Amino acid sequence: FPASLLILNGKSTDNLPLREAIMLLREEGMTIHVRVTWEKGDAARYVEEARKFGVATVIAGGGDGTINEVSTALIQCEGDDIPALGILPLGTANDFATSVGIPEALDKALKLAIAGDAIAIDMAQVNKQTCFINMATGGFGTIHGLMRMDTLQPDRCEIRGENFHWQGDALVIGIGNGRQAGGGQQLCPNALINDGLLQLRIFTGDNPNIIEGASSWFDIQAPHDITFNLDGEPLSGQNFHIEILPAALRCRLPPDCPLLR
Repeated sequence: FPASLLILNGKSTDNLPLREAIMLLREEGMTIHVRVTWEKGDAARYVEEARKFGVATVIAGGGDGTINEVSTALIQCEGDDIPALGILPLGTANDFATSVGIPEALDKALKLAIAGDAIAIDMAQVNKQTCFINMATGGFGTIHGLMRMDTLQPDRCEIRGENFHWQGDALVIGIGNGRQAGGGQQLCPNALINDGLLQLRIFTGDNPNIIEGASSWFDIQAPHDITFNLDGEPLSGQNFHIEILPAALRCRLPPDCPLLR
């Protein structure tokens, strides 16, 4: 039986079913450590702790943000027995988990997350620092839950990647590892998380209105600040280098997964 440590996002705690689901399995003979996060940096600590135990999987119990905190710490482990990632959709939206088709049924999800066949997948990383496993969307702000932003105005940027170059004013920039952002509409409907490419969609104005591209990297510059929402995390600035970390971690994913080549 493979050991697991589950990292619960502080919000999604209270959930009698999950508690009872963890009991059932623990006595069926599975080790499932649990750890609850209170804030940024907690994820990494409990990942480190998972490594101590030599656990098989670390399971992100959360929405996209918790999945990133766990992933980012995963993909910055030194060494040899890095745990895989497993996912339990416990955010308020779970765009990433829905789109890889993590089971809605709570017990089956655990079952996948603990026993599933792990498969190497890509992470995206911004300015050799912040990471994201799903979607980056960018705007000139300061629309709605459409991307944690409120005033959206078109403004100059220049963007480049392998045999890709573009310059103009733009309203939204979606660079995806996955298909669907917050809410759950396809910004990059053909993304795969194992092709080693980011998908780029530039929304011009307010088909010539959308420019598209696919590259293992994109540089973005703008004279005024761009506001990127990276799987919930905000990042502002005039220079972004977004690069794929190909095959950076192993995820327990269901067999048919829609986002695998």
